[PDB]
Amino acid sequence: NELRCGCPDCHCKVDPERVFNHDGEAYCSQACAEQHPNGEPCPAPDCHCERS
Ligand SMILES: [Zn+2]
Ligand SMILES: [Zn+2]
Ligand SMILES: [Zn+2]
Repeated sequence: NELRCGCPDCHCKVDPERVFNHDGEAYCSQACAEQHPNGEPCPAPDCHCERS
């Protein structure tokens, strides 16, 4: 009943209509969804994820 980012390290604003689905989980952006492949940051407020 709550739509949040899949990244367990980052609390990002997820768009209910533009949500990136991955592994059955919801993501704010492709960045967190793809586990950040080549250093792609997410549109998070202050952001946290810098790993992987
Ligand atoms: Zn995110
Ligand atoms: Zn992330
Ligand atoms: Zn982030």
